Amino acid sequence: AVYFLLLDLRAEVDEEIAWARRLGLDDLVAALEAVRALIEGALATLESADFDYLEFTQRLADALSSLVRVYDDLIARLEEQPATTLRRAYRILLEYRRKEVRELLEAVQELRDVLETLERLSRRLGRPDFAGWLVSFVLDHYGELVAPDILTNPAKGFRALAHLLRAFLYVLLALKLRSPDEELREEARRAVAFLYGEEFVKAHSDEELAELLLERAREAILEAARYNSALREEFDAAGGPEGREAWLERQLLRLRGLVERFLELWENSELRAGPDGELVAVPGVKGLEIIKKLLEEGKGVNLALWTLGRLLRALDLSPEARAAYEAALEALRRARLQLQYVQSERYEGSDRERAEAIRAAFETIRAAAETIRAVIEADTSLPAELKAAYIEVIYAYLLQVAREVRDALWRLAEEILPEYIEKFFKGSEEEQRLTLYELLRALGEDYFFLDLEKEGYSEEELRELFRNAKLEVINADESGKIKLYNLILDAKKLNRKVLIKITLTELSEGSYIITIEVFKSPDAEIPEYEIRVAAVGATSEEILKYLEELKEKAKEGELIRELLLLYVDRQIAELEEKVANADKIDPVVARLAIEEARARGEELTEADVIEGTRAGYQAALDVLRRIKAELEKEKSPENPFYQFYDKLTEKLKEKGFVSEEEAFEIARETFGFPADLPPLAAAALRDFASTVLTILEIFKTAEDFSKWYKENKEKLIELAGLSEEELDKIVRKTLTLLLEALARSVFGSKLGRELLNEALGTFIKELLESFFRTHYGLTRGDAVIDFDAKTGILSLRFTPRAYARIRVKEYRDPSLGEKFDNLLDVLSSNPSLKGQVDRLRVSYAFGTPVGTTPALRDATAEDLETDPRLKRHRDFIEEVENLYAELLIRLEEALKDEPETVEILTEIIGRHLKEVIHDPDVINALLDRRDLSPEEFAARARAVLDEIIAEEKKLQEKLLEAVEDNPEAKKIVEEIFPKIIATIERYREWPERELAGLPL
Repeated sequence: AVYFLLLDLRAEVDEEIAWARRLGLDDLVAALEAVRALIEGALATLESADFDYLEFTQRLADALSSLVRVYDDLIARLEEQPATTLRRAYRILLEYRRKEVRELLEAVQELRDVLETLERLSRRLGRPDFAGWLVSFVLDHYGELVAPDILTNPAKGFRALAHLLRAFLYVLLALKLRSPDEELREEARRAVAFLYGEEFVKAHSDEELAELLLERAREAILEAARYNSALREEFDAAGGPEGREAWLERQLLRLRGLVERFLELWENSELRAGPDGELVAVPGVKGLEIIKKLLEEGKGVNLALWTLGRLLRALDLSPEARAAYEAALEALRRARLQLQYVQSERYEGSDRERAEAIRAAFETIRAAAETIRAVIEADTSLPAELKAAYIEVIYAYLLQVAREVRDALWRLAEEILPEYIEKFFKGSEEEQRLTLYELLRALGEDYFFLDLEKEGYSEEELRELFRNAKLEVINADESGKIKLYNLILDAKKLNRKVLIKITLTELSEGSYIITIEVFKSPDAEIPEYEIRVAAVGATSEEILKYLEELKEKAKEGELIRELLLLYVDRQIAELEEKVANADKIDPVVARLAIEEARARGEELTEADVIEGTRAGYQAALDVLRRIKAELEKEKSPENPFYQFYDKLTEKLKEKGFVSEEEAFEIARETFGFPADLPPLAAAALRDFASTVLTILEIFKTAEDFSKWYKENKEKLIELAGLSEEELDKIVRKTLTLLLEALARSVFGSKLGRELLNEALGTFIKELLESFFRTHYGLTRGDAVIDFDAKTGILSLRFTPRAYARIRVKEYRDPSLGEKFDNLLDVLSSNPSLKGQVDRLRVSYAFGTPVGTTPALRDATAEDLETDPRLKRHRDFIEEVENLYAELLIRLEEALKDEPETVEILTEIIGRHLKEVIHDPDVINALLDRRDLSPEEFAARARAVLDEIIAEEKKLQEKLLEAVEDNPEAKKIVEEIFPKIIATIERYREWPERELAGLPL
């Protein structure tokens, strides 16, 4: 985000102020405090009720420019006046920091230029607010792509955003040129004339202009792919000019669809007179419907907040009401940022405080939303339909916030539950109902509460309704291990009943397993609401025994049968719901289908396409119902499903890894389906096979984890630096996630795979973080772990100071490296962690992300011992790093009287290592050689090595000038640096003929 970037800038300014105070420069603390004030002003303008993109970028650019000027003044004061060793070391560090800040400022200025161009273009056309809507739409549809870069490397994110905005504008103009409407063509012609001049537009036809603008869009998309990490990885994953052209065509098609949707949204908005007479645009019914559909899918928060702000600025109200609404919007934005803060890793409080803060933030958001709702309802200047659309948008936003809060509270359920568990086992019937109500409130079933509150039910009415509900307890067995409680909640106005089932499996005294299931109706078998499973106060051994018992019980095929029946019933209900809306076909979707059908050169009416789609849907529904009827049949040796399941189990036992395609082929062969089936039936069969495979893999993973943990508990305790409680807690979290995945697999294979990968990644991440924090004493923020659940990719980062300190400690004692290798081997002994462990091994060995280098994507931990070139590169890096570690230790010994000086030297050398050697360009040049002649590759490698030598010489000159006063430091530098130069030259001067590895 931008909040964390501004926080980091403010922290850097504070450190700068402290260092300035230390050295005695009291004449620049005023300028540094002014810079801090500017940064605080930017932080405040994020959270305001009149947030503007151009103004915010201008403020950020001004703050960065002021910081650069202050760095210039500090450096000038440092050289021009007499100085000592500490001052010159701080001088070099200041130069590095100023370089970084200047690069970030250049990126921000580029983004500001793009926004200014859009602003001027919108202003000339006479239709203001165009830039705001365009930027909000682009942000909504590309935040998930841009935000990670801003988190890691802000300049790349800013440049990618600018290029994507340019591409969006060009595609929009190209589409507007070819519109049949004359006014739209005239407006697009005016825009093109403004962009390129009267002469360029007066000598070209419309189709030529459209093609030129589409080519410009292609160039902008290519630039964005160049400057964006995810897009670059996707671009390199294709390979071949044909694949690249296909990728560009798909990108253009997606962008064209987005631009058509934006045009549909924009063409409905109309001008309404503002308080000062300025013409301001507010969306119609269809625009708000589009925004609500976006909000129901997890997007559209930017567009909704901008819509509310524009409604604020487009209404005439009394001063008190307008002030209240503005304050409500300010509080909404502030509490949103606070919630993102508390859910992050920067929070340092305990679990109870975290849950309390989450609840308080949600309460503030809800109160602000209620105030906005009351302000909207009080005004009577709008028709009923628009008001209803606005209230529905607010409802959707609050529902999304409620879902996030509920997920966080269910994550903290392990700490929330035990008090309510004891009270619920230690109470009477009325006390049981009170405990159930309070437990449901604490876990935040705010989605269901909001669904109740849609009709306007009050809190007191809800409390009375819950107090008058009917509760009955069922004893499954005489031993009383499993207890089932059924609760009925009825709605008088909606004429609906809600069923809640809670199962309490009492493993022992103080250990329980809770499964909370909510049904839309008691007569409906499919749970519309999710099924949640949590473990409270149960040790790892008890959970593992429970999992083994569950697998044994499901071996006979009952639980799997019920799960598959639930999944099939949900699929059938979804298909019926989709079919029932055949008369409500979206005109845009129908137009797209017609265009795609007619693009093949065949003049075919829509009737044939509709008939084909209906036949495909009918075939899919028929085969799904055939499968459902087959499942409901009694168990028999002649049942094909049992034979298919047995064959799949045997294949998993023997091989251990069967792809979804192979399972689908086996299912088709067993059922004998024709090869020329419609795509929908094949897709449904593939989904069924994927779900079965996912459940079988979950069971196999549980068994393997049980075995491996039972064998390596002691080794994990010894190596990870964990006590019994810590490792027990980690394993409890992993096994609870596994149980939740097994229970939620009925929603599809995607969710099950996501949750399984999340569990394994969390386990590995916690183990690694504990190992680093224990054996190196690093601060909690020095070593960070980034994990993506969607792709299952695990990374590693180190701050330059932490990296240099790690290298120094490892040089002082190799036992830390031996311990890390032993821990990685022990983790890799698990069959279910081998791939991630190998990828992490490669990433740690090279220090750069695997995605950035396509050559290392397929490399495993074994490949580092087979390819001579890879081992040569690794040895080069190891030798250089050892040389710098030796230099750092020698300089620390020679300057034992100045801890600050050695600290700053450590920072300098860490930054040098990060910037010069570990940049991905060198690795790409020296490893990636696809479709290049040998002479050009050799010349490029020699150029890179010469650049490295030049940078090393420059650093040598800087350091030698820095410590000219101290003799011992001079001798140490003169002894060490020529060794690095000679090593790099020897690596360069040695011919690469033998390292090529070409067979004779």
